[PDB]
Amino acid sequence: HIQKVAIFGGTHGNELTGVFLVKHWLENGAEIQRTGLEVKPFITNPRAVKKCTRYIDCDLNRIFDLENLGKKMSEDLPYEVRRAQEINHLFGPKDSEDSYDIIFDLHNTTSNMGCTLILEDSRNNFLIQMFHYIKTSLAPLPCYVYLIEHPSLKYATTRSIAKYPVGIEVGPQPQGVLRADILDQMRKMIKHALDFIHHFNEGKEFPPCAIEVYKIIEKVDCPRDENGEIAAIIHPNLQDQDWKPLHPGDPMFLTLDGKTIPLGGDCTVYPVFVNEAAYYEKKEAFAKTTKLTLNAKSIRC
Amino acid sequence: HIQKVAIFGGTHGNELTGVFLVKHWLENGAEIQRTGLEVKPFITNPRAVKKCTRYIDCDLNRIFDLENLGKKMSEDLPYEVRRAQEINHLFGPKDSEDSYDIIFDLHNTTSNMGCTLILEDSRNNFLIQMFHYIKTSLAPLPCYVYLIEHPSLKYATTRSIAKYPVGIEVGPQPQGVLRADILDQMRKMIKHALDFIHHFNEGKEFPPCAIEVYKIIEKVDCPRDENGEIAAIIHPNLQDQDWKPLHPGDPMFLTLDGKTIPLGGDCTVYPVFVNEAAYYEKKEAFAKTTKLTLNAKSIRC
Ligand SMILES: CP(=O)(O)N[C@@H](CC(=O)O)C(=O)O
Ligand SMILES: CP(=O)(O)N[C@@H](CC(=O)O)C(=O)O
Ligand SMILES: [Zn+2]
Ligand SMILES: [Zn+2]
Repeated sequence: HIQKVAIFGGTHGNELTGVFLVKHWLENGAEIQRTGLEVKPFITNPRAVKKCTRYIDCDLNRIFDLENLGKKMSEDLPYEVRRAQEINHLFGPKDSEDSYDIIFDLHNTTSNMGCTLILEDSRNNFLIQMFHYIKTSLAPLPCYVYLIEHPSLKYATTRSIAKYPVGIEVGPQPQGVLRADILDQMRKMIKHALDFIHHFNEGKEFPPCAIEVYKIIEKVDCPRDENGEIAAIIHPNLQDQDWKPLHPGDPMFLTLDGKTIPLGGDCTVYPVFVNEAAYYEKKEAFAKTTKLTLNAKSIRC
Repeated sequence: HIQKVAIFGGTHGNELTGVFLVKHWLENGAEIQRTGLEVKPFITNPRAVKKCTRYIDCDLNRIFDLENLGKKMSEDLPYEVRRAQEINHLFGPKDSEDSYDIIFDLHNTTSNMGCTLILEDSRNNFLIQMFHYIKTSLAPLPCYVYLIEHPSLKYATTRSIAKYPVGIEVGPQPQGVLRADILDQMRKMIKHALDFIHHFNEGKEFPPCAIEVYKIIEKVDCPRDENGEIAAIIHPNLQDQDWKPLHPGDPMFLTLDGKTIPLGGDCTVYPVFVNEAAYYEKKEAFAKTTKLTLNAKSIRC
């Protein structure tokens, strides 16, 4: 019932856990094969990987949409646009029924997020169930679900080609660096994800379940100069405390002088992607989330 | 007696602690001024800083030597070569008596080295004394001295222009990221360094002293493919254990299949710059050092 599965690595070329795993699995997929399940590992941005850079012309993971995927194939096209098409053709088309069933996009963050799963749809019982299985399997190792469903802030990811897109994000890891513990953590996330798909194709019935997710609400920039240069930094107490609750009282930023700037607003939030290297460019110091619980109905077949 | 002092930041454009401190100090040097001491903060690689990249055409901190500094000023010269000259003219010439007395070059590492001082000369009583002062001042906060003196492996640093070159290195920090705790640690290293120069120019007498240093002996690459691609990774037990002793028995690398590769050789070593992002390009997984004690004679002004 689920037949076509891919694992993407190297969507960003300087996030090496995915690149390294995939390169190995292309030479020996044993670890990712399951009986009755054919899984294809793939390097999405081979050129950014070669320059150990994040992208060449633009962020690949933001352009899998109509505006871009419908463009006439040319050679004056940004590399990543030319490439998003090549990928849509191989694992899609997006929104077609010939699309791959499931795509896992592998990712790293400099933030201290631990094992993270990214959910694009708050009503996909199938994914919710997958995520619950992985969570439960990993325990007591924590695992967190970032829900990026938003009327305007949902971006068009590489993995959104599939009917079931899955983001796998593990941190903290500096860009351009290959840590062993981070690699082990990612592997295990995948083992349990594939294990769940097998169990499902073997007709196992899953009761209802609830999981905690963190829902995007707003992205915060750091204080800036009169000239638009960085004017404070992530307060020591906020640094590395991804996922933990931050109340309106508490410290957010720190100047050199160094006055503390506190949260404000009227409600507790849960920060994610705190001090992510790649978001300095995007003017995002961190993202605010509300914690909530989602339910899945049972599923089978 | 010491008059001309500089602080370099942004030698590598993606190491932001230095860039940030310097940019601020150019607008208000109060923190780095001392009575009778005029100290100049400077951005060494302004262009790499703008691209938040490490270098543009080549590593700036390896070319302050005759081969490069004697090249005819042209415009077909790598940016960094063109720039090393501009810098030699402003704070040197290297090997002249008009050179600045002291240059501090600020740096960041993805390795877990904490506060680090880099010594280019094992006989410079003046530096040894400085370093001893900083070490003892910082305590119990650790501080380590990396001695790069070698017949062939001493590289020609930006700071080597001065009579007294000083490398200030603080980790771990991902590239392109501004951590607050790392910034505090660097500031304090500088406060105590300037404090020591003041004390010296005020005629304070310093008795003899001993300090421990870690001396470069050999740089190690990671195991490679038949095609020269990375084949193992820093073993979990070696990761993050910069400075601590590694015996010939102990694990060094780890393959994807779980196979451990151990140290070998015949003597204990002390690894430094373990899993430094910037040394993937240079084929250096980490550097082996022998621990040594150095002595300074007393000094006065
Ligand atoms: C810090 P990252 O590059 O792993 N973040 C992705 C988020 C994702 O994978 O959905 C992005 O910027 O598009
Ligand atoms: C990790 P880094 O690039 O700050 N290390 C310096 C070391 C130094 O300052 O001597 C270098 O590669 O030249
Ligand atoms: Zn990413
Ligand atoms: Zn550096």
